[PDB]
Amino acid sequence: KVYNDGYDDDNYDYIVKNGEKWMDRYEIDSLIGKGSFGQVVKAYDRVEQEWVAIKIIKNKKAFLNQAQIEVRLLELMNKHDTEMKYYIVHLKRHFMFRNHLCLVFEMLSYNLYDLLRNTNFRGVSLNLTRKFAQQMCTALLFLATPELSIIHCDLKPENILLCNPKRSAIKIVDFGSSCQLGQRIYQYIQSRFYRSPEVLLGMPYDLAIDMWSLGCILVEMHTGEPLFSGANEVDQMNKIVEVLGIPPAHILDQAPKARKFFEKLPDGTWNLKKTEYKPPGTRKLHNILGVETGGPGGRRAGESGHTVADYLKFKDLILRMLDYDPKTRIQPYYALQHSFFK
Ligand SMILES: CC(=O)Nc1nc2ccc(Cl)cc2s1
Repeated sequence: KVYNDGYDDDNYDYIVKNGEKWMDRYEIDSLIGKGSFGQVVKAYDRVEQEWVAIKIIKNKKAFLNQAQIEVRLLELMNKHDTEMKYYIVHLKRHFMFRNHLCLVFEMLSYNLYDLLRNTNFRGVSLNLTRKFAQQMCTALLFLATPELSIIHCDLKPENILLCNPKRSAIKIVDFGSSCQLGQRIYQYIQSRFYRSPEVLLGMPYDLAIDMWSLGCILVEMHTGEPLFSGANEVDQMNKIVEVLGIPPAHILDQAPKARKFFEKLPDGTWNLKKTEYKPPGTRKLHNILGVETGGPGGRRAGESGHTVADYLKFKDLILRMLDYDPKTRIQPYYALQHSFFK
């Protein structure tokens, strides 16, 4: 019957009530978020006199331990910011309340998935996509800081939030799936639509998997639709191949899961296994983006900053983000120097 003296539910989530007042400080307004970790609530902090977002972790050793790993990375990041110029969500403090670890974040506005939805999945402009792209690239540069070397490991539109609904400043949230660069412990990582080829191929990975995810995200922000909407891993890889061609032989020769997707011919060349799909490399990004045809579905014809020349810069940057080879794939520092950002 009763769990944690009536405070927790079946899933070990704290049962939130509007109007409750924790620690004579936080006035709970409403539930704004939910996930495997627990819940997120909007609350007014009476001491600092501002709204905050409190992430209430479930009352279970597994989720507690995961969330203390998130706390450690956040404090490590926020210790190399202070001025907050690098677009990571800011952890203010944490405390235990009725056996739930609570992380107090600055309160943010809508996420980029909500934006897509608000466009009816037709996308936002190239100008706004540039602004998100610039900030995300600066965030990834920050994460690559040697003493950090953090992989967010689950970048996707819903994990990118606007600071303010009338402005274009963004913050990355949810470092619960994140770890630093080390020996490979985990293999089933990233969200499928944004999952890198190295990961699909069971290969070793580094910070470059975040850059792959970013390429995918940026095209989606402009088209309204995911670049690669795989219903499973095989379909995911096939959708990547349609656009980018068969992965290079030197990669696939080292891939433990090569044969999940491809097959080695007697001459050492690799083709797709049949299971539907356009031939490899024939769903070109140039055409997906509508470089010469007025953008996605022609919806940006005549709009300023949407000329052929503007689109070719965007296209060229994304292809450098979607490089098959993680060692050749563009890095944050050089991405910021791309002509797309002039
Ligand atoms: C949901 C909303 O309108 N604002 C939000 N703001 C935040 C800030 C931190 C975290 Cl982890 C989640 C959220 S959700």
